[PDB]
Amino acid sequence: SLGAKPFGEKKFIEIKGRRMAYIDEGTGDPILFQHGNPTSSYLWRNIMPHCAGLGRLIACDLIGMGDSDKLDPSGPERYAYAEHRDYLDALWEALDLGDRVVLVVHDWGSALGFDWARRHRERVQGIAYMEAIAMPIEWADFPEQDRDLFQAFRSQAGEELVLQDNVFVEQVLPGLILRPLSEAEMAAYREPFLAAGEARRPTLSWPRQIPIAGTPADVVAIARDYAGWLSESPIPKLFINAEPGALTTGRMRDFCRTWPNQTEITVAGAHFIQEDSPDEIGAAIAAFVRRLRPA
Ligand SMILES: [Cl-]
Ligand SMILES: [Cl-]
Ligand SMILES: [Mg+2]
Ligand SMILES: [Mg+2]
Ligand SMILES: [Mg+2]
Repeated sequence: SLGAKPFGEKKFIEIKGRRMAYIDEGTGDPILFQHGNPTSSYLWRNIMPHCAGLGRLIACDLIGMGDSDKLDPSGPERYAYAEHRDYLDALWEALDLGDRVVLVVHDWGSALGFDWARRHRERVQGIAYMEAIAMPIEWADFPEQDRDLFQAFRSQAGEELVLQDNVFVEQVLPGLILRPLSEAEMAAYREPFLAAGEARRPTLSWPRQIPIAGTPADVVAIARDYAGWLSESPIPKLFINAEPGALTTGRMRDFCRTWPNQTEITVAGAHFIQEDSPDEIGAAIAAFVRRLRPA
C-alpha cells in the first residue's frame, strides 16, 4: 500500500571512519534495494514489504545521503561517481551478502548497481531495473521538459540552484512524481538536506556525472562498458518500464528492449515511479524473486 512510515529502524556500520546507515530486516539470501538522486532507503519503503519472507531485505543509504554520515571536507570535487562506489563496495562487503544477490535499482543506483554486477557477475542472481542510466546518451535523447535545467545544473549556475535553493529536492523530485506527496513523506526526503551548503552537495554532484554528448568522459566509458556487457549477459532481468517515463524512453528504451533473458512490465510514472505505483512494482519484484528462488 502507500504510506509514510519507514520500513524499519536504521542499523549502523562503521566504514572508513564514517557511520553508514541501512535497513536490515528478516533472514535468508539478500534482496538489495539501491536508491539514486536525491533519495534514500525511504524510497523503497512500500515496495520492500512485498518481499517479506523471501530473503534478508536490505536498503543502504549512500554516503552523505539518508542517515549515513556526511563527508568533510566537501566541495565541487566531492561525491563523484567513483567516490560513491568506494564507500558502497565496502559497505556491501561488510554486510556479508554471499553469492545469490538480487539487485533492485533506480537512477544512479542503477549505474552503481550495473557496474557492481559487471564486476561480480557470479554473485548476481537477478537484476530488476527501472528508469535507469543504461547507456551514454545525446542531448537529443534527454527528456525535452528538463533539458535546459539539467544543462544549467552542469554549468556554473549549479551551486546557486542546489546548495542555496535546493532545487533538485524541492522541484525536480516532486515534478517527476505524478501524485502529490504528504508533508511526512516530503519531510523524510528533505531530512538529510535541511541544512544549506555542503550538506546538499551530493544532489548537485550527481547531475554533473550523467554521460551526455561524451562528457564527463570517465563516466561515459563506465556506462559504455556496462551497456555492452548487459546487452549480451544471460543473467535474468526484469525491466520495469514506465509511461510517460522520462530517462528510459526513445533510443535508450529501444536499446534496453534488445537485452537478453528479460521480462517487461509497464507501470504509471515519470521518473520516481516508486511513489506512483509501489504495489505494482513490488508485486512484480516478488514474482520475479519467487521464480528465482523456488520454494
Ligand atoms: Cl542526476
Ligand atoms: Cl570530460
Ligand atoms: Mg563516528
Ligand atoms: Mg543526519
Ligand atoms: Mg525522447
